[PDB]
Amino acid sequence: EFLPLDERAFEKTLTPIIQEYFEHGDTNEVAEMLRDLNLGEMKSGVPVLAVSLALEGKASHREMTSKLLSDLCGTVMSTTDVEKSFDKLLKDLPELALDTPRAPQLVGQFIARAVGDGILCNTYIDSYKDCVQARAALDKATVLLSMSKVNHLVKEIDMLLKEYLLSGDISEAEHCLKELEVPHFHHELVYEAIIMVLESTGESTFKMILDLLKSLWKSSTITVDQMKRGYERIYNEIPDINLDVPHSYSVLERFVEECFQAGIISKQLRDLCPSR
Repeated sequence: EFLPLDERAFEKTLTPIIQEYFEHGDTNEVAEMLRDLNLGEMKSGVPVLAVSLALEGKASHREMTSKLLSDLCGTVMSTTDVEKSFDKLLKDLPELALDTPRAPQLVGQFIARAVGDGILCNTYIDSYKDCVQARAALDKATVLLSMSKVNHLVKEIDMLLKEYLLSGDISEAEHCLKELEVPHFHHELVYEAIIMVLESTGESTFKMILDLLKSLWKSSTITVDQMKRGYERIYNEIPDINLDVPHSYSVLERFVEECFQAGIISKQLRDLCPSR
C-alpha cells in the first residue's frame, strides 16, 4: 500500500496524461510518457485511474480507455498489473457508484472487454469471491461475454436484445438503447426485435418482445415513425421469411394484433399486415 501523499502525486501527474489521451487518442504517446515516469508497483494504479476518469467522462472515453488498457498491457504493464487494477476497481465500486450511479454496469463492460482483448483471463470472473454492486458488475461481464460466444448499428441492437431476453430488464434495455443515440434508426430495434419473435420457439420470447415494445412506446422512446417503419419492413419480408421459418405469418398476425389491442400501433399499421 501507498501513503496518501504518493497517491496524490500519482493522480496529479497521471490525470493530465489520461485526460489528454481522451483528446488525442494516441496510445503510443501515453505509452512513452508512462515509460519515462518509471512507475514501480504503482503501475496497477494507471488502469484504476483511467477507468474512474472515464466513468466521469463522455461515453466515448470508456471505449478509448479499453483500447488504452489493451495497448499498454505487454509494453509498460503486465497482466498482473491489469488484474490488480480490476481487483481494486471492484473494491472501490460502491465509492465509484457515488459519482457514477451506473458504475457497476460500466465496470462490467470494462471487464468483458478486457477478457476479450486477452488482458484479463476468461477465468477471472468465476474465481472471484458480499457487496451487491460488485456482483452486478461481474454479472454484466458474464452476460456480455457468454452472449458474445457487418452493420455495426445492428450488432449493437442484437446484443441489446439478446441481453434483454436473458435478464428481462426493460429499464436496462431502454437506457442502453438511448446511450446509442440513434433516434431515427429505432426502426432497427423494432425490426430486429420482431425477427427474434418469429424465429423463437415457445411463447416466451413473444411475450417478452411485446412487453419491451409496449414499454418503449409509452415512454416516448420509439416514436411512431420508427415504430411504423419497423413493422413495414417485416410486412415486406414476411413472404420470404415464411419460406424459411415455419408458420411465420400466424406468429406475425398474432403479434400485430396483440400490439394493436394493447394500443401501440394504429389501425393503419394493423391493417397493412398481409393476411396471405
